Amino acid sequence: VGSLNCIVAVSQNMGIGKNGDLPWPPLRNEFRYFQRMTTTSSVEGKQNLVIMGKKTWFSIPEKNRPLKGRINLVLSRELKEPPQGAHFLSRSLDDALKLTEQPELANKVDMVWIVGGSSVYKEAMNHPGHLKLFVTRIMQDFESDTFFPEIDLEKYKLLPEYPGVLSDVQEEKGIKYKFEVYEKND
Ligand SMILES: NC(=O)C1=CN([C@@H]2O[C@H](COP(=O)(O)OP(=O)(O)OC[C@H]3O[C@@H](n4cnc5c(N)ncnc54)[C@H](OP(=O)(O)O)[C@@H]3O)[C@@H](O)[C@H]2O)C=CC1
Ligand SMILES: [C]C1=NC([N])=NC([N])=C1[C]C1234B567B89%10B%11%12%13B85%14B%1158B%12%11%15B%139%12B%1061B%12%112C5%153B%14874
Repeated sequence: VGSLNCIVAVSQNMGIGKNGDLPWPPLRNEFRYFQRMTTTSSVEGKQNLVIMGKKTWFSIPEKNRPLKGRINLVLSRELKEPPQGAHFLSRSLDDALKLTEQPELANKVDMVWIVGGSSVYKEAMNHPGHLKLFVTRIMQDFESDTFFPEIDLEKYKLLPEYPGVLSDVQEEKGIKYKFEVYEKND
């Protein structure tokens, strides 16, 4: 796999989770952005792959698992088989990426999207090669118990814009946020 993508929503104090859920109230269009970005592929015959940790998997409501229209892969060192509803299980990101090139998935996967949590982001962000980070900056502090790792600006560049991503400040339920895209190349 020649490139990876991460996607996250983060508060001002770098929080991504609290008590197994989001630190802020649910933001519908922010969620719809996550859905659009991770689901959309114009390559006929293929789907995108979402990779996530075990806690992130169980944070998704049962009725919404697996994430529709995407191949769902869960990372765990302890499970022997995927959690019920998930399509695949791997012990590591690198193992996950090798799996996509074996016969079952060979001709089936377009984009790869890392969707959390902290440890999966940390690993992905240090993976060699081209990687983009789609980061929604929630422009307030929220009490959090799970945090997004620091973005290394020696490696990552804030892109000034990105096709299909809105540039202006957004607001839903009185909460301001903005969509950012970062990239590294080595
Ligand atoms: N705001 C946002 O964008 C997002 C928020 N969230 C929030 O974050 C929280 C969940 O995230 P977090 O607590 O960080 O947990 P994770 O989703 O990363 O799950 C942790 C578990 O996943 C497995 N795992 C994680 N990383 C790896 C690794 N790279 N290799 C192999 N296995 C791995 C391990 O399972 P095992 O013990 O079985 O080995 C580990 O104990 C929730 O509050 C959720 O709501 C989650 C995603 C994004
Ligand atoms: C709100 C959000 N927004 C962005 N831009 N990126 C994310 N990674 C998330 C966090 C999400 B959503 B969907 B489920 B649902 B649950 B699981 B899956 B995605 B993971 C958590 B919530």
